[PDB]
Amino acid sequence: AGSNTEFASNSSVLSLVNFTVDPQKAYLDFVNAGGAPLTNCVKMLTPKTGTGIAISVKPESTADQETYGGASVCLYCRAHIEHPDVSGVCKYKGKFVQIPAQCVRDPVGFCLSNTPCNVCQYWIGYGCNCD
Amino acid sequence: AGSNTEFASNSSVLSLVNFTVDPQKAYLDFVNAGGAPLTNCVKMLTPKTGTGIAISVKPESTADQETYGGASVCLYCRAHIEHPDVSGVCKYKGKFVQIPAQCVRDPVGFCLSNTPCNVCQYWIGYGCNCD
Amino acid sequence: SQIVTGLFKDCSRETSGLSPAYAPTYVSVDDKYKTSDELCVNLNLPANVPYSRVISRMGFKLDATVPGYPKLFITREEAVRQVRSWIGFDVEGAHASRNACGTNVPLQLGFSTGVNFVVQPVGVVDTEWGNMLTGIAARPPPGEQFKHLVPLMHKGAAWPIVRRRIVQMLSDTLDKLSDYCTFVCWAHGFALTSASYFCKIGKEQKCCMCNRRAAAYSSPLQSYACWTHSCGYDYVYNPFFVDVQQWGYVGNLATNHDRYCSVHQGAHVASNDAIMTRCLAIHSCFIERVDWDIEYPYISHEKKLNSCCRIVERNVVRAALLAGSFDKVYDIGNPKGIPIVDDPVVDWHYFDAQPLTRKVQQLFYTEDMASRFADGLCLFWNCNVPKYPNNAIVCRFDTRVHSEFNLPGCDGGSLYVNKHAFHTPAYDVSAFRDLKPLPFFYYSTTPCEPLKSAVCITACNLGGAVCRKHATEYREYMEAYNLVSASGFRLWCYKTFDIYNLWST
Amino acid sequence: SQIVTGLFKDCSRETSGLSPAYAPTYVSVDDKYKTSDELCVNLNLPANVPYSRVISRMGFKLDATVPGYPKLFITREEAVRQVRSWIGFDVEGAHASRNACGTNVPLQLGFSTGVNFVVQPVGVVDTEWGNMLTGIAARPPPGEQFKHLVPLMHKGAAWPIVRRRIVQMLSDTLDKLSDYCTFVCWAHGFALTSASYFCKIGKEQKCCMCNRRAAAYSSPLQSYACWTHSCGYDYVYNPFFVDVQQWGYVGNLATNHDRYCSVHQGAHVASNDAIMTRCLAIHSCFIERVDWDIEYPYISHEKKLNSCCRIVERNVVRAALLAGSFDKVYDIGNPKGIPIVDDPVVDWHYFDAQPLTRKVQQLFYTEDMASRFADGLCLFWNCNVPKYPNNAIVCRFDTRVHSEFNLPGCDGGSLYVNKHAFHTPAYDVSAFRDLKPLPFFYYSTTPCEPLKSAVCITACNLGGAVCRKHATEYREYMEAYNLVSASGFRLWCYKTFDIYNLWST
RNA sequence: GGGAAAGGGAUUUUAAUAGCUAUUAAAAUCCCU
RNA sequence: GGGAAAGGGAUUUUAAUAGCUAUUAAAAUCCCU
Ligand SMILES: [Mg+2]
Ligand SMILES: [Mg+2]
Ligand SMILES: [Zn+2]
Ligand SMILES: [Zn+2]
Ligand SMILES: [Zn+2]
Ligand SMILES: [Zn+2]
Ligand SMILES: [Zn+2]
Ligand SMILES: [Zn+2]
Ligand SMILES: [Zn+2]
Ligand SMILES: [Zn+2]
Ligand SMILES: [Zn+2]
Ligand SMILES: [Zn+2]
Repeated sequence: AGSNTEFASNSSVLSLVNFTVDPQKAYLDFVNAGGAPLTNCVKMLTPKTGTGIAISVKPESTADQETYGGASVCLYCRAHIEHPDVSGVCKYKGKFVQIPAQCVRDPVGFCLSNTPCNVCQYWIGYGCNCD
Repeated sequence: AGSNTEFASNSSVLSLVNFTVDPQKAYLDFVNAGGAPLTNCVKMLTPKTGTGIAISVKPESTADQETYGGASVCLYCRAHIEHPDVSGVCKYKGKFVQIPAQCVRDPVGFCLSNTPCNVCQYWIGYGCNCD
Repeated sequence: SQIVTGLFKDCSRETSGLSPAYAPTYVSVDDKYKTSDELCVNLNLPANVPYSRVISRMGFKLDATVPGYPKLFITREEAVRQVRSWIGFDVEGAHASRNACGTNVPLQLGFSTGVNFVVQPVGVVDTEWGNMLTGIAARPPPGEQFKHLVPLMHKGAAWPIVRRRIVQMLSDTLDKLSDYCTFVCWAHGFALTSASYFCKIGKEQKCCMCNRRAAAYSSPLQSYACWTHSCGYDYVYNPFFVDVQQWGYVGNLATNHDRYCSVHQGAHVASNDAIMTRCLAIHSCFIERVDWDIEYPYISHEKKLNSCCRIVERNVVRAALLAGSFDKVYDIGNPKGIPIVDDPVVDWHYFDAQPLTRKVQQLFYTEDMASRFADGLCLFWNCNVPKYPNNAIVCRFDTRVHSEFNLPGCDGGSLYVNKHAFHTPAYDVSAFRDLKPLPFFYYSTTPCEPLKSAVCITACNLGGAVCRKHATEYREYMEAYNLVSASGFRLWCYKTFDIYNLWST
Repeated sequence: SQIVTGLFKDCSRETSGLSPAYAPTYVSVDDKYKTSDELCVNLNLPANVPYSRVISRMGFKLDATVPGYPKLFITREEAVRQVRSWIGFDVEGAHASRNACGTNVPLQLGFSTGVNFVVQPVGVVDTEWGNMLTGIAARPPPGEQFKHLVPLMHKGAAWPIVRRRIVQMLSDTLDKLSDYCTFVCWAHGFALTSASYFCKIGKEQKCCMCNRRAAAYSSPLQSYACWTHSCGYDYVYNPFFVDVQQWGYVGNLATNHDRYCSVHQGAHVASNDAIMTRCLAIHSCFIERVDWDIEYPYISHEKKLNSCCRIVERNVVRAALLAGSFDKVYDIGNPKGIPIVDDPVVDWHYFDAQPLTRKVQQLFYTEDMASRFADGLCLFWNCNVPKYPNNAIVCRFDTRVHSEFNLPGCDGGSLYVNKHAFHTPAYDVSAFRDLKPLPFFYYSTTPCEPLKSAVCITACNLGGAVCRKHATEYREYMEAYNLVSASGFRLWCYKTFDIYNLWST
C-alpha cells in the first residue's frame, strides 16, 4: 500500500535530521564534512524572464537563478518534522524558491543558511540592494 | 516486649508534631487554642540555691525557678523527631533546664518560645541583664 | 489521667531506665532516681553513655483539632465526595530483632495502582545526642504465610529514594482526577505508622507555580506544589485517611472481599491487599448503600457528553420506534418516567429499581421477566442487566475504556462519575448474545433549506443529493456520536433491526 | 542510483501526486507535471487544497558519520563494555486504517524493567501548511495471536505524558549504573521507528547542574541533564542501539530464548519480549563466548569488597584446613593456581574450566566426578556447580540480593560485574543439600600485645579474656564479613565441621 | 478499535517498460507486527 | 534476613499491689504483621 517518495541515498541524512535536536546545524555539519547533499529536489522549467525575488507564488527566476518547488527545498518538509517558524506554518510550501546558479549544488543548505530581506524580498548578499 | 513511655493524653499532640512540617508552630497553635500542654515532664527536687542560668550541667534553680530534665522539655525529644539545631545535636539533652515559676504550666512552650542570651546564659526578658 | 499507651515504647533490651537529664518522660526514668511528690533527684552517679535505644512508632492518633488544620481522618460522607482521590494502601512489615524487640517497621508498601515498594528496615533510634531515623535490625514475621517475605529483606531500597518514587507515582495517578489524596486502608494502625515515613501535614497551602491546592512538599526547597509541579518532591502533603474496617465489617479483609468480588484473586502481596481494600470500599459506598443527592463537580466536558448522549438517545429511540411497527414501549431504567421521544405516538410505560415518582413502577429486572415484556420494545439506556431480552435497545458503558470520568470498581466493573456516581458491572459481551451491535446511522425529518454517505436517512439522500441543513446536522451528529462512543458507550439492538426500513419517509 | 526506500512513504488513499509547489520530492509529483528532461512545469491548474496525507516513519537508518557526533549503533565489543546500560526494548504496533494504509504506529512499548506503556495511535500528517504529529486511525493487527491487542486500542495515553514517564523510568533504573542508555532490541526496524517518538540525538553534552554526561533533553526548557537532574524532561538524549538478531541468530525470538532459558515464560506482552531479548543478549555475550580481557570501571567500594573477600577466604580456608586435619586440598575453580593459604602445610592441587597456566589442569565439573576428589578437601570459592560434593567448602553469590554490581541475567541467574563480568546461575539451595551453612566465627594466631563472644577462636578466649589486639582484629573482621555477606555471598561447609575442633591452638 | 477499502521488510524465482541495471506486478521461504 | 534473646492492638475473664479504678502478670476470642 502507498507509494514510495524518497531515495535510499537521502535516507541516512534524513534519519539524522529526524533524530537531532537542531536539524539545521546537523545538516550543515553533514554537508560541510563531505557528505552528499539532498538530491530529489523539484526543479522547475522557466523561461528565465522573472523578477528574481526569493519566494514567490509563481516562478520568477532570472537568467542567473533557478526555480525550485518550495516544499522540496525546505529541510523540515523533506524530513517531515515540525517547522520552527511562526505558528508552525512553513513559508516555503505552496511557493517557489529562487536559488542562485552558483549555489545550485545544495538548495537545502542555501535555504537554511540565508534569509530574505523584509523590505525588497531579495536574498541578502545575493541580489538585495538597500544601501 | 519493651516498656511503655508516654501517657495517652499526650498521644494526640505528639502525633500531630510527628507529622507537621513545622513542629514548633503546630505545638504553639495547639497550646494557644486551649489544648492540654504536654504532661509527664521530669521535675527535679532542688534546694533552690543555684545561680539561675538557663541551661546547665547540674541543677541550678533559684527560688523563682524550677529545674527540669532537658530531654523532657525539648519537643523534638518528646516526639522523637529530628532536631533543627546545629549538626542535629540537641542543646537540652544531658543538661538541666531552669524554668521560671510563672511559666511552670507549659515547660515545652517556654523552651520553644524563648532563647538564652549568648553572653550571660540567662533567659532574655526573664533574668538576663545586659544593659 | 495515667493510662499508658504503646506509642514511643522503648524497644531496647536494657533493663535499667535512663538518667533524668536524658529520659524523655517521667516514667522512663530509672526507679533509683524517683522520690516522693513525683519528683526526680540527681544522685551524681556516672552517666551511662553512649547509648542507642530503638523507639517504637506504633499507635499514632491523628484526632487533634487545631484551627486552620484540616480534619484528615474523614468520615463516610466526606470520603464519598472525595471518591476520585481514593488510593488503596497496604503495608507488610518486619519485626525488630537483635538489639531491639517490640516494634514493627514497614517493609513492603502497596497501593491500588498495583505497584510495590520494598524498603530497608529503618526506625527511630534515640542516642545520647538526640535521635536518628536510621537502619535497625529486623526479621520477617514467623510462620508459613509470611515465608514469601523472606527474600524481600534483601531487595529493599533507601527511604529518601522510595519517598520520591511514591510521590511520583501518586502524581502520575491522581493529577487529572483531584488535588487531593485519600489513602483507603483496611487497618490504619500500621498504615498510619508507615505513612509517618513519607507524609507531612499542616495548614492548607497553595502551589508555588499555580493556583491549585498544594499536595506535595519538598524539604530541600522547603516548598509546596501540586501534582503537576511535584517533580523531585519527597513528601505527600495533607493526605486524608479512610478505614474500611470502621464501617461495620466483621472478619478479615479476604473473607469480606471474596463475598463480593471474584476478579482480584491472586498471590499475596501488599498491592493486591490494597486493591481488595479499595474494591471493598467501593462496594460499601456505591453498591450496598447508594446516595442520589451527592453531586460531583465537573472536571472535563461532562455537560457536552450529556448533551451528546441525549441527542444520540433521541435519534436511536426514534429510529427504533419507526423501523419496527411497535405500538407499546417499555422503559426499564427510567428514574423519573419522562418520555425520551414523542414524535411517534406509542404507548409508553416506565419502570425503575428505585423510582423517584409514583408514576414509575418498581422493577428489579431478572432474565426470567422477559415474557412479561415480550410484546413491546424494551429500552435499556444505561440500565445494566446480566441477560437482556430479544427485542431490546441497549446502551451500556464499556468499562475497559480509559476515561477521566471512569474509575476502577468492584467485581471488574467501574464507577462512572458524571454529576453522580453509578456502579456499572464489568462489560461482558455474553450478555448481548441475543442482540446485534447497532451500526452508525442518522435519521431526521427537518425541512430542507458535498457529503456522500449511505447511512444519512433523509429526504435528500433518497434523491441522491444532500442539502446544507442536513449536512450540518449530519456533521454535528457525527461529532456527538464520536464523543459518546469515545467516552465508552456501546449501543446494541434487536436482531431484526434493518436501516432500510427507515426509507419510508 | 535510483533505489527507492519505504521511508516517508505517502500512506494516503489519493491516486494522484501533489502539485510541484507542495510535493516534498520529485517522484512524489503527479506525472501530469513532469517533462522529458526530469523537469517539472506549472500548468496553472487549480490547487488541490486543503489536504491531509499520512507519512510513514518505517525504515530509519542511523548510519551517517558526522564529526563530533557519537556512533549510536554500537558493535558487539562496545555493547559488552556498556553492559550496565542495557535496557531491553520491544514495541507492539497498530496498522494504520481508514484514511491511511501502509504504515504502522507504536501502540505498546515494553522495557526490560517490566514496564509497559500504552499510547494513542499518533503519526505524521502532511498538510498544505506543513506537518503535524497527530492522531491517526489505526486498528490492531489481524489474526488470532494479536487478539490480546484489541482492548489496548482504548487504553492508551497521550505521547507527551508517556515521554516523561519513560524518561522517569529510565532515570529511576539507570541512575546508579551508568551515564548512558543502551536499548537492546531484537529487530530494530520498528524499535528505531518507535524511538523516533521519544529520543533525541546530537553532540555529546554536559549536564546543566553537574559534570555528568547529559542523558536527557527537555524541550520547554531547551536544556540537557543527566539522570539525577532529569525531572520533567521529556526526551532521552543519545541512546545507543543494539540488535541481537545481527549476532548470528536464526529463527524468531521465542525459539532462540527458550533454548537457553526457562524462567521468562508467561503471557505475551511487549515487556516480556524485551526481557527475553535482554536475556538472550546476556547469554550471547557472557555465557557462550566470554572475553576475559575486558575490564569494567569501579563504581563504589569494589576494591574494599575484594579485600574483604580475600580476608574472609583466608580465614575460612585456614580454619577449614586445620579442622579435620586434611592433608590434600583440591581447588576447583582457580584460574591462576595461586595458593590461598600456606600456614598449614598441605598438598595443593588446582583445577579450572579455562586455566591461565599449564600448572592448572582443565576440569569442567560434573557430580559424577565426586569420587575423583573424595580423598581431600574440595574448594568452591566462586565456583558454581549444580551439585557439590560432601567434603566441600563453598562460597556462592546469592543472586536474589540487590546490589550495584549485580545485574539480572540468564535463566534466573545474575551478572556480577566487579572488574570483570561473571555469569552466576540462579541461587538454588537444593545444590547444597549435602552441606551445612557455615556459622560466623574468627580465628587467629597472632601474638598478643571489653569484648564477649564465643566464636572468636583465639588464645585469650581460651582463658575467658580478650586483649586489645584481638579485639580490633575481631572488629575489623566483623566489618569485612558484614560487607561480604551484605554484598550477597553465602558460605557453606561440609557437615562434619565443628568449630570446637579449632580450640587446639 | 465502536469505526468498508488487512500492515512493514530481507532472500530467491518469474514476467514487462526503458537505455545488465532501476521501477512495476506476482509466487515461495524467513523475520517484525 | 546470612545474623541467639518470635512482633502490635481490641474485647472478655482471673490474680496481685494501693486507696471501683491505674499498673503488673496470665488465659480465651478477634484484627494487623
Ligand atoms: Mg496485607
Ligand atoms: Mg514482541
Ligand atoms: Zn517547510
Ligand atoms: Zn533588501
Ligand atoms: Zn532535644
Ligand atoms: Zn544577657
Ligand atoms: Zn501547581
Ligand atoms: Zn474486588
Ligand atoms: Zn435536505
Ligand atoms: Zn547532573
Ligand atoms: Zn530468559
Ligand atoms: Zn590476645
